[PDB]
Amino acid sequence: ARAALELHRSLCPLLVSPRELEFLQVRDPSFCSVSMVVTQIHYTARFPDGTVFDSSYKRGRPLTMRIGAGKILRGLQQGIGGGGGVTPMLVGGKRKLMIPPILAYGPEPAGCFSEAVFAQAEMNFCALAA
Amino acid sequence: NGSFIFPECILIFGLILLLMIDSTSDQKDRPWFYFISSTSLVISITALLFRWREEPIISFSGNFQTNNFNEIFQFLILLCSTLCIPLSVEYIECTEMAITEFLLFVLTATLGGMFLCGANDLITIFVAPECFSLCSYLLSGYTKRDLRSNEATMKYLLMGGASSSILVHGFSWLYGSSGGEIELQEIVNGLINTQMYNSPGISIALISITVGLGFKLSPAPFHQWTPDVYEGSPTPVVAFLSVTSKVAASASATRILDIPFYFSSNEWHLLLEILAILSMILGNLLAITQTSMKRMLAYSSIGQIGYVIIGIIVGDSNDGYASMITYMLFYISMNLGTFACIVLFGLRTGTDNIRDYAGLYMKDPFLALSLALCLLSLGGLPPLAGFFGKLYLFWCGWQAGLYFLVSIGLLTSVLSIYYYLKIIKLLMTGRNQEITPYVRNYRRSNSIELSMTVCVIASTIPGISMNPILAIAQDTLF
Amino acid sequence: FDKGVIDGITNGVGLASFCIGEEIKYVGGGRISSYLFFFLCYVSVFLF
Amino acid sequence: SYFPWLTILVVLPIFAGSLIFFLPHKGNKIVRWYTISICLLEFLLMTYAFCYHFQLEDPLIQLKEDYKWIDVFDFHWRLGIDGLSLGSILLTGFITTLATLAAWPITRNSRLFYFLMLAMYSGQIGLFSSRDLLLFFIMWELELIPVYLLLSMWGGKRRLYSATKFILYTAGGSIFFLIGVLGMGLYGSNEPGLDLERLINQSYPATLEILLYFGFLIAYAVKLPIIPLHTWLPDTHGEAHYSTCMLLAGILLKMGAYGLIRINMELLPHAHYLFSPWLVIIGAIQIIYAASTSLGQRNFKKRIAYSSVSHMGFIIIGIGSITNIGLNGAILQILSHGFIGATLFFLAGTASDRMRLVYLEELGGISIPMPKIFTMFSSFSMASLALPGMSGFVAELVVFFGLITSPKFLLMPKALITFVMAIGMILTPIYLLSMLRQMFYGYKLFNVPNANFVDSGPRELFILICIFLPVIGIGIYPDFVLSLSVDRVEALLSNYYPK
Amino acid sequence: QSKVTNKVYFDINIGNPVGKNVGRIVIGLYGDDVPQTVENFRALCTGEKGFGYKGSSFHRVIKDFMIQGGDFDKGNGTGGKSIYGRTFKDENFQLVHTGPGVLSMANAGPNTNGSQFFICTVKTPWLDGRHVVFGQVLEGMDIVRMIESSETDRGDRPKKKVVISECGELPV
Repeated sequence: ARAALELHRSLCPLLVSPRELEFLQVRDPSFCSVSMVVTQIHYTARFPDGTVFDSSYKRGRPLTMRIGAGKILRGLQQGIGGGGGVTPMLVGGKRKLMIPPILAYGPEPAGCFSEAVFAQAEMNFCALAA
Repeated sequence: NGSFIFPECILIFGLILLLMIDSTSDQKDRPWFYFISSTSLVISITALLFRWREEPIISFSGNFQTNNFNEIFQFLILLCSTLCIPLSVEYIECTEMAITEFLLFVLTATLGGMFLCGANDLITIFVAPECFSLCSYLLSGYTKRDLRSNEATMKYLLMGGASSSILVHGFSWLYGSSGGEIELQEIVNGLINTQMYNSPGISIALISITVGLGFKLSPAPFHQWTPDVYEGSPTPVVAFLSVTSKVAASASATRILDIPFYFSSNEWHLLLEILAILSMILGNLLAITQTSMKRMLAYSSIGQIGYVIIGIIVGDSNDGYASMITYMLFYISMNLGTFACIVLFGLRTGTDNIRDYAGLYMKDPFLALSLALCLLSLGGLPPLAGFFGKLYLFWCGWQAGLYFLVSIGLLTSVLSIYYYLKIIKLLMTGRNQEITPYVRNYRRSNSIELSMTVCVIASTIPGISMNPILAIAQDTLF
Repeated sequence: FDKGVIDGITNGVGLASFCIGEEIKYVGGGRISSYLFFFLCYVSVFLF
Repeated sequence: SYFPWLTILVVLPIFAGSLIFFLPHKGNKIVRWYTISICLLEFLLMTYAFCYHFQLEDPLIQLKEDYKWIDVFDFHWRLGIDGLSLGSILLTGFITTLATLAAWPITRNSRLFYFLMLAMYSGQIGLFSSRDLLLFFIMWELELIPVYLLLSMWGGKRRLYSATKFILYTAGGSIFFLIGVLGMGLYGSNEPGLDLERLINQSYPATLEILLYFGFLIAYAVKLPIIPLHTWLPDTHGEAHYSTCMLLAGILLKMGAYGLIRINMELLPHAHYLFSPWLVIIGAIQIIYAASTSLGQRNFKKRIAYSSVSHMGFIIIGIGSITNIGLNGAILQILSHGFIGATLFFLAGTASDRMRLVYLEELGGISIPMPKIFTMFSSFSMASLALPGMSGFVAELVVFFGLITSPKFLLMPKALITFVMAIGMILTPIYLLSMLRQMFYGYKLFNVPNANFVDSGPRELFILICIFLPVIGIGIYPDFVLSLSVDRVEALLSNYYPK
Repeated sequence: QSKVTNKVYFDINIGNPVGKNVGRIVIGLYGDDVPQTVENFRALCTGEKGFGYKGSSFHRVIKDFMIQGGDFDKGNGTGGKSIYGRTFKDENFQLVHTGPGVLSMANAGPNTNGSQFFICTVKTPWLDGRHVVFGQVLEGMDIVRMIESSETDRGDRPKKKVVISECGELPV
């Protein structure tokens, strides 16, 4: 399959700061860091220009993952737990990311009789911890 | 190096002691272990009393579970076993069978059920259903010289092998499609970084899991195995199964269907419904035509009553789980009461079929009254407890939109009133020339009396005292 | 048109159950192979 | 005043009857007196509460109080007497005391029996005094088991089929009632919702008024016999002991009318005002259908049952045809029928059990051996004929006056329905005197042997006289039962909106 | 702010087997500078083959941010359509977000307007440039704020269902 519908806003950010590996951008840091343990975030992922293909809000409880052991996109694990040259996101923080296609799925898609991600894409995120 | 198994380490200690005493002691055991096992059970209950109002802290390397909601069921299974053992002592006593390994089997099955209540591991939640099923084909057939107790081992082992097979195949499909993941919480991640979630696959690993779940708690389309086994096995193990199997299965189902299946709601909410709408129908019609007591109980108290429990799992926004906990707490008591009464009368007379309960009100009125009370409660009449159970189950479940499940529930409850009132009518009678020479020779008259009398008033009082129970059951987030 | 019609209806609503119960109660009836067959049919059809 | 009366008046019978259990004293003797004393005490407390602690001049609720019971779905001990309730409460106390007296020579069990009688007593008063909807439902279904036991233990040849049909039918009928409970309980539960007093201001949307109205109306038509839902009555009346049947066909039927008055006409006006004419039509055709099928029966117990069915059309037609008197004449009718039907079933069950013949063809001349039964039977037959003087007349007269002066009708059916209603007066004597003539008149064999044939002793005769005197006292001057000023506010809501 | 062409009225109902009325919203549609989108909205709010808002909900209530609704299909946001097929491109960006109470077609990526609309309970200057503006509430601001202050679960849905009983056009 391929993209479906959604609706939201974005709370327009400042200019992104690439920091030599990815595209970093901060919106609101609040409370406290997180070690290599289970976290619980809320995402809303875009395509490079406009399209939205999934959003944690399109389901119930925002999904829960592991920040610290490689189980997620390297871009995220660099931009949520804190990468080289980037401060980690607080407990109630909120950040915005543009993921280059080397820290992502790379130059091959994920097919299901129709690739659910454009081959060699580079997507966007609006990640808010919880 | 952890006290979150100590509620089960105590049980393991008692298990080892029960196995040792037969190896070492000669003959002083029969009334000794009868209470030594109860010591282990009550000590485990006291240990679980400590962890009330606790944290959702994760297990050993994140394996089974430790939160509030799971702890509720962990205590509830212990409650079932504590009430059930005194029943399944004297019964097997009056069969000249070895008693040590019977209590060992019951203890190990309770241990498996207790571990199952957690098990957010995808492997522990597979071994534990086996730790609860491997110790079930033994008890359900542990009268070897009988004949029916072999049929209710063949058509229980074959079925419980096939079903666990289907379930583990669904588990394998999930492990595959999920990019490789076991931890129950960490599936909706891993099923996303691997983008194969919305694809076919998952749609198969959902049905191949729900079917294996259903078989373990027997809704209608897979109920086939229950009516037979419940008649073929001894009555105490029938009660033990019909309480703790349902409790453990309903404790595992909600967690295995709510944690890793956020997205598929609209495709399993319907599915379970198709079961419930059948479970509360096919489990009642047949219940009318029955003439055996154990088989009629299998139909009514299980074939149906496993309906309205589910009747909120579909309609749940975490505002209903309290009602499931309350209904389970009501059902355990309102079922163990009638099973205790049935065990007592059967032992005292030697028959099971309905047509022999005539006149029992005149010979011994206390037992007839304490059986009529539990039966009417099962019927769900206002002043009793089953009424308030079904009520708060509907009032939260009509408050959630779905309409063509509450109406069917009320209608099948009205239908279920029939056989309850039938056996009740058969109790009250005085036509001396009708009562068979079974109740006619009944020397009317400890353990079974105590269990029956402390289990029957809990089928009348909580239905009116459900305020603190309700206030307690609302703090469940799982 | 009182006993023959509305009494007939209020009994046939309580009599059709007495027939349907025993009717659907006499299918299968043992023969574990039949149990497993009827258990597989529903699993297979549910895959739609 | 704050010393609770209604709480005592509800928890006295069942409590003070729970002492019958755990009392090894005798077989039958002491229990009869220990029960009749409790019944008389309860009735005296009832009349003391009514006389010096009631006003008759204000349409609010009196003696109310409440507590906290389950608190999740807001459901309290809310309880209060009002104008509409008072008459039925007094009638229940009276007729149930007299029924318990009529049950004097029962020695089969005589311990479960009187306790179950007291339980039914407490349940009836609980319903008639309720003020919280869920508690109203609880009191409604609480009595369902005691009546089943009284049926299945004592009474009739084919007790079992009657009892099981009755219990299944009533339990099924109450399902739509519970549906309505769940419907209007969740409608803004923050606003009290389950406080039957604070629901007068509810403004429900369309297409939901109708569903709740029907969910209550189906249950009521189940309890109070309406034509397509009446098949259960002849079996559960022709098979019940006369002691049971007195309170059964004199109180339990009238609950279906009291509830319909209290929760339909007071809470769902624009769901009832657009459905009154069909109620009127159904009652009008019932008045004649019940009699036309009564004339066909052949065992006089079922004939009496159908005669009780017929008079339940006046209540219907009075509930419709929205006036002050049409609603008010219904209450007088339920009282003057709780008297007459109860007494007639007592007389039927007392004549029988002396002759052991149920089919009305073999009943010879019973007037020769026992005169007093014949007299007190012809008198109440006259009462049931709507004959003037007795209270069976003024009720129907006020019902006619309510229909005639109704505002929701313009002269086209206001006359044809009156015609079809007045045919009842031509039809009823044809089937009452047809029984009075076969079973009493004529000279049978020389029934001289004074064995299995003895006129009514002191107890039965006093019961008959003590129920008869109120009939005359009401029919001569019917303002003893028009102490109702709630209708001046009950019919205040409906009276101007559309159509 | 600009000229007004049509006035649309919305009902508001809460309670969660059914919705009791609480008030009434009245909004204006600028059929003078965004005609196709305004016509789409006004046609949906009336009839025209049943693809309307009668019996819709507000499936996302972000306190102090916004309220979104108009998914007459799935109630989850992944549904709803429009008259001109299922979607159509942006129309124009003439009118700008000003203050408490505006209407914006909640898109899913530019050029993908649909049924999902949303009202801004607060000022949103940042949002402009990529969202359409076709309406502001004229009566019922307090009811909009009451809905905005409703209780919300983790999915930012309202815990009490907030449906629209009847919707229509009410001319000047």
